Amino acid sequence: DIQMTQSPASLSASVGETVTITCRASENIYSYLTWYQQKQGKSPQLLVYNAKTLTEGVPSRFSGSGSGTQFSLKINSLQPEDFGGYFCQHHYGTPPTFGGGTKLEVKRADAAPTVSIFPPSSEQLTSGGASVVCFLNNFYPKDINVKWKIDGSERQNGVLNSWTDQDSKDSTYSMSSTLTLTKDEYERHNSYTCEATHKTSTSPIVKSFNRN
Amino acid sequence: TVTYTNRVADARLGTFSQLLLQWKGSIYKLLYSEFLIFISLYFAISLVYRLILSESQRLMFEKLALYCNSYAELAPVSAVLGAYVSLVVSRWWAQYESIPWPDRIMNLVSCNVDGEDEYGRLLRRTLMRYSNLCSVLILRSVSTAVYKRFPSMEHVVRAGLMTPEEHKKFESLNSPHNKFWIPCVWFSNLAVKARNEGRIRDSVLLQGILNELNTLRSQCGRLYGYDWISIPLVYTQVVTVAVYSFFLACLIGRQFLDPEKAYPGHELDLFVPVFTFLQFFFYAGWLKVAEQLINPFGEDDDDFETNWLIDRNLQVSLMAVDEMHQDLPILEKDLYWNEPDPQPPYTAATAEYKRPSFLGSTFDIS
Amino acid sequence: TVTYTNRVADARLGTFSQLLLQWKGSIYKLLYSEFLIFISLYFAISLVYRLILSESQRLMFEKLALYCNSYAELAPVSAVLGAYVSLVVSRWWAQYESIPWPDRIMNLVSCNVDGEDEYGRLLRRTLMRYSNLCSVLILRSVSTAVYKRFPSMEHVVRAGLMTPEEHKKFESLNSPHNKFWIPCVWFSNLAVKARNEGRIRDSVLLQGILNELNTLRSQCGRLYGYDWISIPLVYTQVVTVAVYSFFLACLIGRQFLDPEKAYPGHELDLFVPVFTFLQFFFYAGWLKVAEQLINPFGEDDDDFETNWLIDRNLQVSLMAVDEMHQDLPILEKDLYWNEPDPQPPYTAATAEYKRPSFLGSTFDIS
Amino acid sequence: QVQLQQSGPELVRPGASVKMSCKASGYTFTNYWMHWVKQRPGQALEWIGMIDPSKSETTLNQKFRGKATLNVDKSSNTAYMQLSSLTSEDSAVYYCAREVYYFDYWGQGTTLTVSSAKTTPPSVYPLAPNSMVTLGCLVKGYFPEPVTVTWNSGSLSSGVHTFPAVLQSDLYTLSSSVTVPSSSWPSETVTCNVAHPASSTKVDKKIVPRD
Ligand SMILES: [Ca+2]
Ligand SMILES: [Ca+2]
Ligand SMILES: [Ca+2]
Ligand SMILES: [Cl-]
Ligand SMILES: [Cl-]
Ligand SMILES: [Cl-]
Ligand SMILES: [Cl-]
Ligand SMILES: [Cl-]
Ligand SMILES: [Cl-]
Ligand SMILES: [K+]
Ligand SMILES: [K+]
Repeated sequence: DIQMTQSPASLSASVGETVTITCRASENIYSYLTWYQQKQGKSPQLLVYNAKTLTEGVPSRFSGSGSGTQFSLKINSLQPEDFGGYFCQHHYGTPPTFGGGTKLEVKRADAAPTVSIFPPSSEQLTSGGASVVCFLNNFYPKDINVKWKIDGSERQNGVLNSWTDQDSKDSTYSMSSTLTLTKDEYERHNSYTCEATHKTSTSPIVKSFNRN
Repeated sequence: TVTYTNRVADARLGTFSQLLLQWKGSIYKLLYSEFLIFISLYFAISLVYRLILSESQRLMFEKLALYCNSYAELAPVSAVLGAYVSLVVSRWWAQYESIPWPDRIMNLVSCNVDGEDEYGRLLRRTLMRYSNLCSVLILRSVSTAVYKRFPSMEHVVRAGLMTPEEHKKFESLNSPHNKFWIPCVWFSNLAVKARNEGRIRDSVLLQGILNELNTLRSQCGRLYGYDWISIPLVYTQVVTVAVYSFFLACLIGRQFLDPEKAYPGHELDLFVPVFTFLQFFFYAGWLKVAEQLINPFGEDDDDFETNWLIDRNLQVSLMAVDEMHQDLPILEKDLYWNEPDPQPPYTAATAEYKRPSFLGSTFDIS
Repeated sequence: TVTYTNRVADARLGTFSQLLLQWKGSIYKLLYSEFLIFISLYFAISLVYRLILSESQRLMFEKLALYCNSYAELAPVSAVLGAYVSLVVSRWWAQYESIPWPDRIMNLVSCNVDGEDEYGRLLRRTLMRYSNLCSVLILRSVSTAVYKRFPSMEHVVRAGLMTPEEHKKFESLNSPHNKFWIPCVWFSNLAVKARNEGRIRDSVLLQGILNELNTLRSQCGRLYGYDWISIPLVYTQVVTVAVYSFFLACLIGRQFLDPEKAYPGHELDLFVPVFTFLQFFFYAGWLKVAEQLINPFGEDDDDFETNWLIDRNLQVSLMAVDEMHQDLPILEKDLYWNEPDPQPPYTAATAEYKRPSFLGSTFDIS
Repeated sequence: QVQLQQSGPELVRPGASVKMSCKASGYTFTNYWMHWVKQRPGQALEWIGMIDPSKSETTLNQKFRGKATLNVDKSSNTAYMQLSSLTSEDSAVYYCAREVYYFDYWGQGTTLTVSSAKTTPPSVYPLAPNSMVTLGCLVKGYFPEPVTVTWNSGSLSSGVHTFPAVLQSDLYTLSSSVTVPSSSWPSETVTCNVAHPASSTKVDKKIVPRD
């Protein structure tokens, strides 16, 4: 098999900039390389084929180069559309292995998480379960750490997290942590705090609520 | 005509076995009637021996079968058959390559007969038609498939291969021989007249067109020759006598004799002579190869598709000298304009076929 | 395609024996599956006879094996096989020599289409591409190796063998038949247009280029003919029936019968029919020769390397009419300028090959 | 125009088998080789195999030898792929692409999910508590994907974050937040609408302020 090694795993830049993705072949593949653009959820689209030739719709700002084992895609004068997924594929033989991919994200100014903790709903408590939700919306960078403390003691068992894709409007990220307990264990305690650590500040932005 | 070229592209497990299940132009279709007659005569004799003959008559039949069986020898049949069938196959392919194609004249007439006006168009179209007419005339003389489509010279006219004036001129020329050569003369005269009218620049270009015409005439002559000069009748009769002598011997010699009498060679009674019937398909089918190709312009499954050739040539001929006269696509720079050593791509399935250049046996491969 | 030419350059001790150890395009690779099926059917029958059949059934099998064995006769198989394989081998080489090479047109276009300007360059490059296109179009029609690389006319365009305008002009010409002949017409028209623009001096030089084109067209026609006109199916079936009839007989006839019963010819039981298996490789391998070469444009190991030819021709073609147009090395006096009878040197290893001139058989060697 | 229309999403239990389609239109079906690509989140695109529409010659990837099967229907211009002995890892997005020295046209995709969980309706729980107050809905214990969450039947769109569902004991759970000015709430009634086509469930839970 021919191994396709793509780099960087993800590049962050702002509109107007010029980036360069790189695919390297395990062995000589002449000019048999294609570049695809894939936006989350949609099916990939052909950008460059035969290592240099641009396809129909592709705008002049896209250009490919290389041959043998070293190839590179270059997107000069970025645009809002140009943000998303990018991968390569060799076309010399079978199987035509694909590259690892590259996530092209927008770069902006750092931002703090708007923490909002919510207590278990009454409809859920009567159902026999209790779930404490904690949102952390519109921040940057993507990096973040959420910790739960039930009555001061740290809580790690029962927590389920979920992050979002960089927002296409404000270029910020978001995540939501959910601590789930049994209606029995939930009413045996008072305070449910949700501590959040970020690069926007040294002190964790904590938001809690008390059963009192 | 019965093209299986794509089936036998690779030498796989059942490349040839698969072909035993095909009927069109097959050994079964050509041997059907003959095989049945053989089958019948055999089992008829077999029942007469088993159920009719007396103990004393059976002893004579057994002695007669031993006599006949000693003369069913293929080695002389293989000799004469192989040679005869080789001769037939030789003429078979020679006759195919003698079917004239317009393409070489077509290329010259299309580019060297000047004029983008109705006359230049009529001139080029009429020149090609004189070629196609020289062919259609000879094809309907040698091919029964074509003749049954153009049984009379009126069919040729009504089909649009000859104009009624041409037919009038045709009749006006009094000759007792086949006039297939007439259009070939008209062409040379019309090509010269075209040159005198300034539609053909030089004589170099005119002679070049006249040469390709003469070549087409030689093609028609070859077709006439193979149709006229049959393979000598005596040779054909010899090979059928030899083949039939063998099957005559087998009819009696290959009978299953009494197992009890313990004749050397006849220890087992199978009632059905499997291998003798397999020998019949072999030799009767081998004779059918010659039987079918001795006249490749007939109506056999594997006989040439002469009527389709006529249609294709008509369409392509006129199209190349009319719609394509001095009509080219837009000249562009090729995709490899600045690439001295192009590396055309390969599909996923064909990349194994991108090989390094073969330099010669003497060079060290390093 | 599987070239061993350098190995068999000299007739030494193991010139041919060495080739028995090669797998690529070998008899083993082509016979593998068939041989295993034969092996199996044989030893399967062998065990049924040794372990299953009763004393009475064994006597019938022995009588059946003597019957089958008397019909495993190679002489008729050798006759039809030899003839058939000879026909296949004949067509095989004819098809190779029918692969068009640009070199002859390449030489004329490179030197006789004037102009060291971009148009002269575009003119020469476009002329060659019309030739290579005439070829690629026919090759992808007859070669499965090529077709799988150019399955659609879009592949031809994207590969740089045809421009999108040419493809537009291609589609514009309405014809139900294979258009491989189109580029060949464009060429003649473009060659004439080039002559009218003053890029080709005489008509003598123009007709010379048109002739080499027509030759290339005749090459493409030969390829079409061999692809269209398969060897008659009945003939192919005959030789497979004959071969299989033999191996059917061997399957039972060549069984090792009871040594105790002392049948004449069956005094020794070796369990494995060494010579019968060696006969299988002989005849089944001999049939595989025809099986592989009956379509030399397939994907067999020994089938022609048509895709490499396309690549080589593309590179060399354009290079000779572009970078090499009126481009020569510096004329120098040759090393033998003042030497009327040059004596070119020999390496140490090749001095034995410096021979005196052969004057004729009649002259006394003194 | 070239268009590759694949079958809908599928849901099967481990060990079973599935057969998805891909209907091509706008080009000569038999003149282009059809490929199949597997797309799993976090991993690179895997090439499953290809098929020659003309002769139905298949060429699979050694890694998918016993898992995938290819065939076509020249009459209907559709290609098929069959996956056997399905496991949890055979869950992914499957594409069909056309080859012309490159993959220039892909299908929308067929999402395959393998689990032993039956269709379950979603339980919509409201989430209620300085200039802009943040609210939300909690959709827990449903299956299978997906669910449509809108605020006020779609009218309230801006300022909403519907987080990707997660798997919690063979059942999906997701959150959805919305931020509106404190002046508009509880002044303006706000209610989230959860649509679960898999069970034809349409629940609307108005988030009433805490009592
Ligand atoms: Ca005939
Ligand atoms: Ca030698
Ligand atoms: Ca072959
Ligand atoms: Cl004999
Ligand atoms: Cl003549
Ligand atoms: Cl018999
Ligand atoms: Cl013999
Ligand atoms: Cl020709
Ligand atoms: Cl033996
Ligand atoms: K076979
Ligand atoms: K030897």
